[PDB]
Order: sequence, then C-alpha cells, then structure tokens
Amino acid sequence: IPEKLAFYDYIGNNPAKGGLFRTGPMNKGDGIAQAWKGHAVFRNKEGEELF
Amino acid sequence: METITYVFIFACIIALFFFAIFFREPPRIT
Amino acid sequence: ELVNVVDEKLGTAYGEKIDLNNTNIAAFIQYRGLYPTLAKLIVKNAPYESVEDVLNIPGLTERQKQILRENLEHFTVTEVETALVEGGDRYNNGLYK
Amino acid sequence: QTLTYDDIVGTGLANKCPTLDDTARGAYPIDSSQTYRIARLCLQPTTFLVKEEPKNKRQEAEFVPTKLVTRETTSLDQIQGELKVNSDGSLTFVEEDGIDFQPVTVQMAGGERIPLLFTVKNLVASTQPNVTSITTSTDFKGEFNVPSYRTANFLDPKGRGLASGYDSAIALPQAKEEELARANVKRFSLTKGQISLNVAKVDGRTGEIAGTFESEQLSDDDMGAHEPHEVKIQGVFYASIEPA
Amino acid sequence: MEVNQLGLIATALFVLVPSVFLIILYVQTESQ
Amino acid sequence: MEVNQLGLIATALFVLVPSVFLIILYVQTESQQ
Amino acid sequence: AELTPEVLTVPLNSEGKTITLTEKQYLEGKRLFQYACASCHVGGITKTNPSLDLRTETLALATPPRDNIEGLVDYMKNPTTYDGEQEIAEVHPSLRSADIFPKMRNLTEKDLVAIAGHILVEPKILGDKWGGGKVYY
Amino acid sequence: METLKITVYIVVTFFVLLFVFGFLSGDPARNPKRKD
Amino acid sequence: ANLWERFCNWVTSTDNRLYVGWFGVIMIPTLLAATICFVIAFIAAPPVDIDGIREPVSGSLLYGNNIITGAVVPSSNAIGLHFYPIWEAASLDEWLYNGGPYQLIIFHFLLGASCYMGRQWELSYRLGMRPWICVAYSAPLASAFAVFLIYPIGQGSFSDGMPLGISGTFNFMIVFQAEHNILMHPFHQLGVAGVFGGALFCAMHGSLVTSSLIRETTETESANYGYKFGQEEETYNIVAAHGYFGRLIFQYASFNNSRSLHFFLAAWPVVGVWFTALGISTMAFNLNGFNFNHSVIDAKGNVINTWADIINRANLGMEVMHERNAHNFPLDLA
Ligand code: CLA
Ligand code: CLA
Ligand code: CLA
Ligand code: CLA
Ligand SMILES: C=Cc1c(C)c2cc3nc(c4c5[nH]c(cc6nc(cc1[nH]2)C(C)=C6CC)c(C)c5C(=O)[C@@H]4C(=O)OC)[C@@H](CCC(=O)OC/C=C(\C)CCC[C@H](C)CCC[C@H](C)CCCC(C)C)[C@@H]3C
Ligand SMILES: CC(C)=CCC/C(C)=C/CC/C(C)=C/CC/C(C)=C/CC/C(C)=C/CC/C(C)=C\CC/C(C)=C/CC/C(C)=C/CC/C(C)=C/CC1=CC(=O)C(C)=C(C)C1=O
Ligand SMILES: CCCCCCCCCCCCCCCC(=O)OC[C@H](CO[C@@H]1O[C@H](CS(=O)(=O)O)[C@@H](O)[C@H](O)[C@H]1O)OC(=O)CCCCCCCCCCCCCCC
Ligand code: HEC
Ligand SMILES: CC1=C(/C=C/C(C)=C/C=C/C(C)=C/C=C/C=C(C)/C=C/C=C(C)/C=C/C2=C(C)CCCC2(C)C)C(C)(C)CCC1
Ligand code: OEX
Ligand SMILES: [Cl-]
Ligand SMILES: [Cl-]
Repeated sequence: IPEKLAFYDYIGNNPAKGGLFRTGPMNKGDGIAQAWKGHAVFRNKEGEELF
Repeated sequence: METITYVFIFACIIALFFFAIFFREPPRIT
Repeated sequence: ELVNVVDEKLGTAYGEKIDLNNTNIAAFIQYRGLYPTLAKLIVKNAPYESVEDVLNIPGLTERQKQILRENLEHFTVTEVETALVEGGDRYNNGLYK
Repeated sequence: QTLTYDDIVGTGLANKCPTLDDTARGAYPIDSSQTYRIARLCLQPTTFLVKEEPKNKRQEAEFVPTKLVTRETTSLDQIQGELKVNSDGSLTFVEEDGIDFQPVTVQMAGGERIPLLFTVKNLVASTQPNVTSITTSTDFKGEFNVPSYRTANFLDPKGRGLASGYDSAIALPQAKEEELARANVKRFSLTKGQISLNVAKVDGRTGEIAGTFESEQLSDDDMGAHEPHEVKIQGVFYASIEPA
Repeated sequence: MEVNQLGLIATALFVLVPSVFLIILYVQTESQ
Repeated sequence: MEVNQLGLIATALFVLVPSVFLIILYVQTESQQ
Repeated sequence: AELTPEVLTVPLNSEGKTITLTEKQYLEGKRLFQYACASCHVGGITKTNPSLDLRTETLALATPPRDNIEGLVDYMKNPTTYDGEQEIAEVHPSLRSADIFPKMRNLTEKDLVAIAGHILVEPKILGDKWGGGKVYY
Repeated sequence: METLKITVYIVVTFFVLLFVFGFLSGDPARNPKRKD
Repeated sequence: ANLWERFCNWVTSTDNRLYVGWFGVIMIPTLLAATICFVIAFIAAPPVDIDGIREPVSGSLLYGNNIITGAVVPSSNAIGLHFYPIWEAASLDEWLYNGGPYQLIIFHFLLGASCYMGRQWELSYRLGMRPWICVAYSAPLASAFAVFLIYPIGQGSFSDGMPLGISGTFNFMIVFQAEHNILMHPFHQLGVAGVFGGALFCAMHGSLVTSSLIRETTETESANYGYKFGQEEETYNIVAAHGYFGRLIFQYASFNNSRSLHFFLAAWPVVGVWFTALGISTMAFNLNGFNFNHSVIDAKGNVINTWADIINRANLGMEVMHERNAHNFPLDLA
C-alpha cells in the first residue's frame, strides 16, 4: 500500500477538523508526518477481527 | 522574522528618498 | 564516548619521549647527531614494534648504530595515531617559531 | 602534439588527462619474468553523484546529480606505483606517490553543499588472475584510503580544533558543555573507498592505456561534527606503463 | 537564529510611535 | 501560560494603527477653525 | 646593568679556554652580522629553516659543536649540517662559497670572530628573545 | 553564458559610443554664456 | 532639428529634475547594476569562499546575518586578480560560491562613481559655475579606489579588498594594522587630522554663523524663518563673528574674508583625505608605517620597551590569528 494513499485515510488531513484561531500549518498541530506505522488489526480473545 | 524586519525598514527608507526628492517643498525666491 | 585523541596521546610516552612512530621530525634536533640524516631514516622507515628495531635499519654505519644506542633511552614507540602522521604532518606540522 | 605551458595556460586543459586514438585498441603483453610500473596515472572526474537521505519510511535512496562549484581543480595525476605480476597471473598496482587527492565541492538541489576529498590514496587495484596481456576488456578493482577532509591543525570559526585550538565554546562561558560535545571534540576519520578501472583503449607500442573509472567514497564529515554522504564518482583515466 | 523575541515589538514601536508623532504634527500644520 | 507570542505584536498593532489614524484626522480637524 | 668583560667573555674553543672581547669588537660583530647574516638570522632565528636557531644551547648540540668561537669561525668557512655529515656551502654562505655569496668575499678572519662573539654574547644579554621568535618580541 | 557575454558586450558598446559621440557634438558650445 | 541633436539636447538639458549629461549616460546603468546586485546579495547570496581554502563565509541576512554582521563577500583568493564575469563561470552556482557578485558590484560602482565626479563638472559648466566641486569629491572617490582597487592590486587579490559590510570593514581595518602598522603611518595621521579637523571647523563655522544671526523673528518662531531663499542680503554679521572669535583667541587667528574662510573649509579635509587615501595606496605596495620595535636599549643591550613595543604586541595578536587556516609557511608576504 503506497504510504501516500494511506495518508489520505486519516482525519488529521480532513479540512473540517480545524479551528478558527488554531493558526499555522497542519504540521504545527499533529506534527510532521514521517512514516506509516502499518495497518492496525484488532482481535479479541476469541480471534474475531474487530473494527 | 528578523530578516523581514531589516528589509522592511530598508524598503521604507527607499520610499522616503523618492518622496523627499520628487515631492519636496519646492524652493521659491521671495 | 568522544575524546580528543591528541590530548590522550600526551598522557602516553609520546608526552615524555620522542615517539618514533608519531613525533614530528623536528624533535630529533633535541639530541646530538640525530638530525637530519638519521631523523629522515627513522621516519622514512617509521612504523616499528619496539624501539630497538631501529638498529636494524638497512645501511646504518657503525657510528650510526652507536649514536642510536646512546639515544635509545630518549625514544619510545606507541601506536600510530592517524591524525598525527597524515598530511605529511610528521615532516611539517605547521609549527615554525 | 608537443604542446607547451604557454599553449595550455588558462584554457582548462591542464585539468584534462591525455587520450588515445579511436584506433588504439591493441594489447600490451605482460612478461611475467618482468617488473613493471605505472609511470603516470591520471584520473579525471566527469560526474559527481551523491546518495540522498531517504525518509524514515524510505523505500530507496538514489544517487542524485550535483553541480560542481570549485572549477577545473578536480583531477588526480602524476600518480606512480609499481605494477606487480602475481602468481595466479593477475596484475596489481600499488600506489607510491602522486597528486592523489583533490578537495571538491558539489552542490545538491535545494542548495546543500557537499565537500569531499576525491582521492585514491594508497590505492591497491588488481586484475583478474592469469592476465598475460592488457587489453580493451581488462579491469582493475581496488581500494584506497580517504583521510579526514581537514587535517589535524584545522581550526573552526570559534577557534576549536584537534591538534590545536580551543577545547570548548568560549563565547558561552557557563553553558552546559554536554550538548556541545560533538562540536567541541574534533574527530579525525579515515575510511576506505572503492574504484573500478575499465581499460578500453590500449596502445601496445607505447605502453599507454585509457578507459573509464568509477569510484565510491564518503564525503567530509567536518571532523566528526555531522554525518557524511555517500558519493559516487565517474570519469576517465589514462596510464603509462614502463618496464621497471 | 535564536534571536530575542521582544526584539520585533521593540523595533516595531521604536519606528511606529515617534513616526506617528511627526505625522500628527505635519498634517495639522497643512490644514491651517 | 504557553501562549502565542505574536499575540502581543498582534494586539498592539490592532490597537495602535486604527487609533493613530483617528487621532491624525481629529487633530487636523481642530487646526482648521 | 652595562656591557662588561664577564659578559664579553665567551668560549674560545671546546677545551674551555675563553677569550674576552671589547666593546669595539662586539659592536663590530653586530654591524657585520647585520651586513652579512641577519637577512636570514634576525634575532637568532633562521627564516629559511626555523627549526635551527643560534641559541647557544642549539649551537652546543651541533656536530661539531659551535657554542664557541673556533667552531663558529669554522662553520663560516666550511658549513655543515647539524649532524656534521654534509657540507652545505653550496647553499649556505661561507668563505669557501664566496664566489656565489659575494658579501663574504671581503670578510677578514678578524671579522668572522667578531661575528661569532656577537652570536655568543647576544643571548647572554637578551636571553629568551635571542632565538625565540615573535613570542618574545 | 555565451548569449549573456554577447548581450553585455553590445550593451556596453552602445553606451560607450553614446558617450564619445556626445562629447564630440560640440560639447564646448553647450553652456549658458559664450558659444565660442 | 534632427534626431541625434534633439536627444543631445535632452541629455545635456538643464531642465531635467535630475541632470543626465554624457557622464550621466555611463553613470546611471552602472550604478543601477551595482545597486541591484548588492541589494540581492546582501539579502540572499549564499556563502562565499573568500580565502580560497574552501571555507565559505556567510554574509547574507537569510544565512544567519544581521545588518551589522552581513556583507557582500570579496571574491576568492584562488581567483586573485583574474577577471571573473558571470559568463566565465560554469554556473551561477559556481559564480556565487567563488564570490562573483563582489567583482560585478565594485567595477560597476567604481565606474559609476568616477562618472558621478565628471557629472559634477558637467553640470557646473552648463550652469556657468566655477568647476572645482568635483575636485573635492575626488578625495572620497580616491579613498574608495584605494580599498577596492589599489590595495588588491598591490597585494595580488581582490580577496584582500575591503568587504561590503559593517563588520567586514572592521575586519579589514584590523588586518591592515597588523600587516602595515597604519596607526604609525604619517599619511593616516594626516587623515585623522583631516577629519577631526574637518568636524572641528564644521562645528566652529556653524556655531559662529549661528551665533551671529540677525534678529529677524520673535522668540516663538524658528530663527530659520529669518532667512528667505535667494534673498539679496546676508543673515549674519560676519564682522560680529570675527569680533567674537578674534577675541576668543587673538585678532589674526580669525578670518574676516568670507572667501578665504570657505576655501579653508574646503581645503583642510580634502587634503587630509587625499593623504590618507594616498597612504592606503602606498601601503598597497608594502611601504608601511614607522617601525620602532626594540628601538630603545640600555648600556648592556636590554630592550627598554616603549609604547611602540606595546603596539607591536597588539599587531602580533592580530597577525597570528587572522585567516587562521590560510597560511602554510612562516611569513605572510601578501
Ligand atoms: C484569502 C486570504 C488568505 C488566505 C486564505 C490565507 C491562508 C493561509 N495563510 Mg496567508 N496571508 C494573507 C492572506 C491569506 N492567507 C495575507 C493578506 C497575508 C499578508 C498579511 C498573509 C500572510 C501569511 C503569513 C505570514 C502566514 C500565512 C499563513 C497562512 C496559512 C494559515 C493561516 C492561519 O492560521 O490563519 C489564521 C486565521 C485567523 C486566526 C483568522 C483571523 C480573522 C480575524 C479574527 C478577523 C478580524 C475581525 C474584525 C476585526 C472584526 C470587526 C468587524 C466589525 C467591527 C465591523 C493559510 C494557508 C501562515 C502559514 O502557514 O504559512 C506557511 C503564515 O505564517 N499567511
Ligand atoms: C554604461 C553601461 C555599462 C558599462 C560601462 C558596464 C561595464 C561593465 N559590466 Mg555591465 N552591464 C550593464 C551596463 C554596463 N556595464 C547593463 C545595463 C547590464 C545588464 C544587462 C550589465 C550586466 C553585466 C553583467 C552581468 C556583467 C557585467 C560586467 C561588466 C564589466 C565588463 C563588461 C565587459 O566585458 O565589457 C566588454 C566590452 C567590450 C569589449 C566593448 C568595448 C567597446 C568597444 C569600443 C567595442 C568593441 C566591439 C564589440 C566587441 C562588439 C560586440 C559583439 C561581438 C563580441 C560579437 C564592466 C565593468 C561583468 C562583470 O562585472 O564582470 C566582473 C559581468 O559579469 N555587466
Ligand atoms: C587629550 C586630548 C588630545 C589631544 C590634544 C590630541 C592631539 C592629537 N592627536 Mg589625538 N586623540 C585623542 C586625544 C587627543 N589628541 C583621543 C581621546 C583619541 C581617541 C582615543 C585620539 C585619537 C587620535 C588618532 C587616532 C590620531 C590622533 C592624532 C592627533 C594629532 C592631531 C589632532 C588633530 O588634528 O585634531 C584636529 C585639530 C585641529 C586641526 C586644530 C589644531 C590643534 C593643534 C594640535 C594645536 C597646536 C598647538 C599650538 C601650536 C600651541 C599653541 C599656539 C599658540 C602659541 C599660538 C594631535 C597630536 C593623529 C596623530 O597621532 O598625529 C600624530 C592620529 O593619528 N589622535
Ligand atoms: C579615533 C580613531 C581613528 C580615526 C579618527 C580614524 C580616521 C580615519 N581612518 Mg583609521 N583606523 C583606526 C583609527 C582611526 N581612524 C584604527 C585603530 C585602525 C586600525 C584597526 C585604523 C585602520 C584604518 C584603515 C585600514 C583605513 C582607515 C581609514 C581612515 C579614514 C576613514 C575615512 C575615509 O576614508 O573617508 C574617505 C571617504 C570615503 C571612504 C567614502 C567614499 C564615498 C563614495 C564615493 C560614495 C559611496 C556612496 C554610497 C555607497 C551611497 C550613498 C547614497 C545614499 C545617499 C542613498 C579616516 C581619516 C581609511 C582610509 O584612510 O581610507 C583611504 C582606511 O582604509 N583606518
Ligand atoms: C565613509 C565616509 C563617507 C561616505 C560614505 C560618503 C558618502 C558620500 N559623499 C558624497 C559626496 C561627498 N563627500 C565629500 C567629502 C567627504 N566625504 C567624506 C566621507 C564620506 N562620504 C569625507 C570625510 C569628506 C571630506 C573630504 C564631498 C566633497 C562630496 C560630494 O560632492 C558628494 C555629494 O554628492 O555630496 C552630497 C556622496 C556621493 C554620492 C554618490 O557617489 O552617488 C553615486 C552612487 C549612488 C547614488 C548609489 C551607490 C550604490 C552602490 C552601488 C551601493 C553598493 C556598493 C557600496 C560601495 C557598498 C558599501 C557597503 C558599506 C557598508 C562599506 C555620498 C553621500
Ligand atoms: C596664577 C596666575 C598666573 C594667574 C594670573 C592670570 C592672568 C591674569 C594671566 C596673565 C596673562 C597670561 C597669558 C599669562 C601667561 C599664561 C599663558 C602663556 C597661557 C597659556 C595658554 C595656552 C597654552 C593656550 C594655547 C593656545 C591654543 C588653545 C591654541 C591657539 C592656536 C590657534 C591660533 C588656533 C585656532 C586656529 C584657527 C584659526 C582655526 C579657525 C577655525 C575656524 C575655521 C573657524 C571658523 C570661523 C572663523 C572666523 O574667523 C569667522 C569669522 C567665522 C564666521 C567662522 O566660521
Ligand atoms: C625652507 C623650506 C622651503 C620652503 C617651503 C615653502 C612651502 C610653503 C608653500 C606656501 C603655500 C602658499 C600659501 C597657500 C596659497 C594661498 O594662500 O591660498 C589662498 C588664500 C589667500 O589668502 C588670502 O589672501 C588674500 C589676498 S591674495 O589672494 O593673496 O592676493 C586676502 O584677500 C585674504 O584675506 C587672505 O586670507 O589663502 C587662504 O585663504 C588663507 C588660509 C590658507 C590655508 C593654507 C592653504 C591650504 C590648507 C591645507 C592644509 C592641509 C592640512 C592637512 C590637514 C590634515
Ligand atoms: C639565508 C640565505 C642565510 C644566510 C644569509 C645565512 N644563513 Fe646561516 N643558516 C641558514 C640555514 C638554512 C641554516 C640551516 C643549515 C642547515 O643545517 O640546513 C643556517 C644555519 C646556520 C648556523 C648553524 C646553527 C645551528 O643551530 O647549528 C650558523 C652558526 C649560521 N647559520 C650562521 C650564519 C652566519 C654567521 C651568517 C652570516 C655570516 C649566516 N648564517 C648567513 C641560512 C642562512
Ligand atoms: C537607456 C538610456 C538610459 C537609461 C538606462 C538604464 C535606465 C539602464 C538600466 C540598467 C539596469 C537596470 C541594469 C541592471 C543590472 C543588474 C544587474 C547586472 C544585476 C545582477 C544580479 C545578479 C546576477 C544577482 C544574482 C543573484 C544573487 C546576487 C544572489 C541570489 C541569487 C542570484 C543568482 C539571483 C539613460 C537615461 C542613461 C540615457 C541613455 C539611454
Ligand atoms: O587573505 Mn586576506 O590577508 Ca593580506 O596577508 Mn596574507 O593575505 Mn591573507 O594573509 Mn595576511
Ligand atoms: Cl581574518
Ligand atoms: Cl602560505
């Protein structure tokens, strides 16, 4: 999965998560993105995939 | 920010040159 | 983890004696008869294991081997320090008067 | 031809190695009972490439092109050394002496300047075994030393150095020395490089060869103060072999 | 460059305040 | 508090510049009569 | 302080004989040193090879030794390397090489001792300055 | 660069000819009094 | 009439707000080039290897400088005195590295400033004036040729010309003192007397004319409105200023001729400044300031230091530290 595609799938780049007097670039808030950590998968003790 | 401040003041002085020359009190001869 | 290697060297025998593997060639002026003829030979053949390997330099006259013997007590050898011998620094270390 | 200093001066040709004709594709025989030497070896770089720092995600770093900014000052020449014939028949060159280093600065996109000590100091380059003659398919591969770009006496702009200079940051008398150590403590690096020389023009009459070379070595790290870059250097070379 | 951050406000008012003083006095001369 | 440092230059200019404007026009109004 | 005969008494030979000098000869040998040598040896250094100076201690450890007048006067006729193994009159001025070092052509034997005694006296006066270089100016 | 060189040479030349020819155009007559 | 003449008349027109003239035809484009290159480099030029040792010096605001530390940096010592137009470089990047903006700036400026001088003559001729203002300006002009042209020539490199910067100027002064003992040079002593004395006589002439202003106003108005422009008469009693100053000292130390008084004010600083620029221009050829190091000694021969010997210790500290990585051999012969 190209990282560029996974970076779109992240609410931090959603333009409707800002605030009026939160100034500057998006990098001033959540930081400068560096790497994709991977796609996270949750399973309970039974082994069901969880979302 | 500091570079911007140095250049802005420099720019204002050049503007003042322009007005002081071309928009001076014109001297006249009583 | 980070040390000045030249400063460390002054706590070794380099700091007391002529280090045949490291010291600049001008230090051989300190003693009679070493400079310049044998200084060149010592340095040109420099890297030695023990100070006395210097008597085995090819060509020594018998007066040369005897001068060296007289001045073995003023020599030492330590590991070659890269910063001390590169740049031809053993021939000219930037120090004049 | 037999040009002269006054023919050449100021033209940029002093930084060029000699060349052999399109037609010098002969072969120089190696009389194994015999001894040899490179009477002059000349290396002239034509491109400098620096490996880029791939981000934490990485994927792969490539060697990017760079702009030379230090002018026609880059060539290695007058290099001498003996060409031995080994017992499996290979030829090994062992450098003695020569103008075997040039400092060079190239510039990456965005404006980062990268100094490097372009060198083959202490080169040791060998052929494949059982080479009875040198030909337009002969290769040497070799390794050399790259000493620190600045040597021990070099002082930094605040007067700090290895064999000389301040041993601290004197303009900040009561700062915490701890975060300043990598710049207070000068370190002298010595690393190895690698070089392949591909003979592609031979003139068996005169004993001259010519070909391409490509080397890889590290750039200056500024006596320990930052990390070096990988650098790849390509160019052409010229050699003269004489019976020793 | 780790410069002093009150430097901006100090330079700014150092310019602004006495310049406003002069402008105030020139314009009210011109209108009499 | 860990507050925005341009807040101060911002507030000062926000106040000063419109104010000086009003003053400049007032004082030259008085200089007429 | 003043210029005295105990000052002006320098080793004549290595047998420890000594000789005492005049005001006239020390000043005479200052003038000649200026004329003939100081272009390279100003203040006791050697500009063209700073590793060798004229400190009497350096002159002492020369082969042959040169911290006396006869040794010095000899060096000015037949100069050698510090260790004695090489004659260097082809590059160092000397009576032997007065055909290439003209300033030597007209130096009398009384002159070369004047210069030698100057050399041997001067560090009694100046101490560290003589042979020291700019650190002591 | 070649292009730049040629353009600077021409520019410099034009300005220098203006100067020479201007002072050759009876510059001594241009003055508020005697026109020689 | 014809085209060339309508233009010639526009060029030499005495009705242009700013006089152009034939000198002005060379002056304008060269100052414009120098000024534009200088403003862009001061702000944005990357670092410049001034001493030829691959040790670039940052001079521009965007690379960490302020108004006082910034400068346009002299071209590299590796260039020495070679011409280095942009077209001689393989790239603007090389040119910037090796210091080309400095050469571009100082030639266009020296040229444009020499024509400034001629322009001063030229407009005085169209106006019916006496012609020698330009002679006065030649004292600053000559001083500029000294630090930017003559001194590099004698020392073999524009790398040793004066930098275009506040701190860079100090750098140049200090290295000059160590290498030439300019303070001990009489021509620079003549230059200080030049400018101390100029400022003195400036404060004096003003103070004495302002002292002798004729009451023309009341205490609520600036005295300055007691003068109107082009008025036929004088606004101060020179007889009164002579009477005051002639008594401050004695009668004949005081000028009573207006013409003699002003020619004095022109001549003093001009000459002095001629001497100090002549002095920079002859130290360009290593004819240096007086040397009295170890000039006093006692009966035995000990050195009795004087103040000149203390100066030499200062000079020596500048000597050994300047261009700290640039010397491989024991003398600094240029
Ligand atoms: C359409 C205009 C426009 C737009 C959309 C942007 C957009 C942007 N600019 Mg840019 N900018 C603009 C004009 C614009 N700019 C102008 C004119 C300048 C010169 C002043 C600049 C100078 C500039 C700089 C110096 C920087 C930006 C930066 C930015 C980014 C973030 C800015 C931020 O946090 O806003 C914050 C916005 C607010 C807090 C909203 C302020 C609204 C006030 C409260 C309204 C005032 C109300 C009024 C007084 C009420 C009285 C009315 C009644 C009495 C009648 C964003 C991409 C920044 C960046 O990231 O750059 C890399 C940055 O550093 N801009
Ligand atoms: C009054 C106008 C004027 C003058 C006198 C100068 C003078 C100079 N400029 Mg500037 N320059 C100017 C305007 C001027 N400039 C303008 C308007 C620009 C912007 C376009 C520039 C842009 C510029 C750059 C970018 C550079 C210069 C440089 C120079 C220097 C050398 C120029 C050169 O090689 O001349 C050579 C000129 C001649 C040989 C002509 C001599 C006159 C004879 C009589 C004519 C000869 C015939 C001629 C060769 C025919 C031309 C075409 C032919 C080659 C095909 C010199 C100090 C260079 C510099 O500072 O290097 C350090 C440099 O890099 N100038
Ligand atoms: C204590 C006060 C003092 C005095 C008297 C002087 C005097 C002098 N200094 Mg000095 N100076 C001073 C403080 C002083 N300095 C200070 C504080 C500094 C900064 C640290 C300097 C820095 C400085 C520099 C860097 C240099 C001098 C130089 C000079 C000389 C020229 C001065 C000059 O032209 O001024 C302008 C004044 C006039 C034009 C008016 C004339 C004044 C003269 C001297 C009076 C003549 C005396 C008169 C014949 C006797 C009475 C006459 C009566 C019988 C009719 C002069 C000896 C220069 C020098 O050394 O030359 C040797 C030089 O190179 N000065
Ligand atoms: C009290 C101490 C003192 C004093 C009074 C002086 C006085 C002087 N020194 Mg000395 N100096 C001193 C101590 C002192 N110095 C010390 C301690 C040192 C050793 C560190 C030196 C080292 C030293 C050097 C190395 C030099 C001086 C020079 C000078 C002279 C500088 C003025 C000059 O050149 O004007 C002349 C006028 C000019 C230089 C101006 C040129 C104007 C051009 C033509 C126009 C520029 C226009 C501009 C770019 C655009 C403006 C447009 C604008 C309106 C928009 C002056 C006589 C300098 C000198 O003699 O220069 C020749 C010189 O080079 N001094
Ligand atoms: C450092 C001292 C000093 C400076 C800066 C200076 C400056 C000036 N004097 C002038 C005039 C004079 N000065 C005079 C006597 C003196 N002047 C003195 C000392 C100085 N005079 C002294 C001591 C005397 C007494 C002898 C006279 C008699 C005159 C005049 O007649 C003349 C004038 O007109 O007076 C009003 C003006 C020339 C204008 C010009 O050439 O425009 C041409 C160039 C222009 C307009 C733009 C140039 C822009 C360039 C390209 C900028 C970049 C390059 C610079 C060199 C960068 C320098 C950076 C620095 C930090 C070093 C200028 C304002
Ligand atoms: C205990 C006791 C003894 C008490 C008793 C006291 C007592 C009563 C005293 C007795 C008298 C007596 C003198 C006793 C002996 C003591 C004595 C000898 C005192 C020594 C004092 C002393 C050393 C003074 C030195 C003199 C000195 C300061 C320098 C003089 C040099 C001098 C002539 C300089 C000026 C040079 C000059 C002319 C500059 C011109 C400047 C300038 C351009 C001016 C501009 C200008 C000029 C004009 O001209 C007008 C017009 C206008 C417009 C104008 O712009
Ligand atoms: C034995 C050694 C060998 C000997 C060597 C001799 C060398 C001496 C050269 C003599 C020079 C001649 C005098 C100068 C010419 C002249 O007088 O000017 C013309 C006028 C005429 O005087 C005015 O004279 C007028 C009448 S007339 O014009 O003279 O006819 C009169 O009207 C007016 O009142 C009066 O003031 O002089 C002045 O106005 C008076 C002040 C004179 C100042 C000297 C001039 C130059 C000063 C520069 C100093 C530089 C200092 C540097 C500082 C750092
Ligand atoms: C430069 C051209 C010189 C001149 C002129 C003189 N000497 Fe010199 N001197 C010079 C060198 C390069 C050397 C080193 C020689 C070597 O061994 O390579 C010397 C050495 C001496 C010595 C030996 C001092 C020592 O430490 O052992 C002496 C005594 C000496 N020089 C004296 C001397 C005199 C008296 C001169 C004038 C007559 C003179 N030298 C001229 C370089 C030069
Ligand atoms: C025509 C005429 C005239 C006019 C003229 C003019 C007006 C001119 C102009 C001119 C000008 C207007 C010029 C300009 C020039 C400029 C220059 C020459 C510049 C340069 C620059 C540079 C080169 C830069 C670069 C850089 C830097 C420095 C840094 C960063 C980067 C960069 C790269 C950008 C007159 C009236 C006289 C009359 C006659 C006719
Ligand atoms: O560069 Mn500028 O400065 Ca006239 O000396 Mn040599 O060189 Mn460098 O040293 Mn010191
Ligand atoms: Cl320096
Ligand atoms: Cl050197």
